[PDB]
Amino acid sequence: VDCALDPLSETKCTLKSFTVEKGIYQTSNFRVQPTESIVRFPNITNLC
Amino acid sequence: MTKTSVDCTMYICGDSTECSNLLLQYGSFCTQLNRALTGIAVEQDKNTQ
Repeated sequence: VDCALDPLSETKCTLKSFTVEKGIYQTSNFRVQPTESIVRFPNITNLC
Repeated sequence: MTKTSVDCTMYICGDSTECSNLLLQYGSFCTQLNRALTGIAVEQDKNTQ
């Protein structure tokens, strides 16, 4: 059984059993990776 | 009591590639904690019921 094939498929991977009984299971924790990086700065930009 | 569910990977490692691999090495420390918290959460409602 592929871990990431399906929402259903993912549940099995966490459970580690091929047949899954009725219920609610938590597979994985989801966050949203940042699209870009931003720098707010003081441009003086002086040489040393 | 308030069902507290806290993900241990996110708390331990905040969006870091370095942190995840090392955490994997300990072996379900994260995983064991969730069951205790999830068990507590169910009980709080189970208690209510």
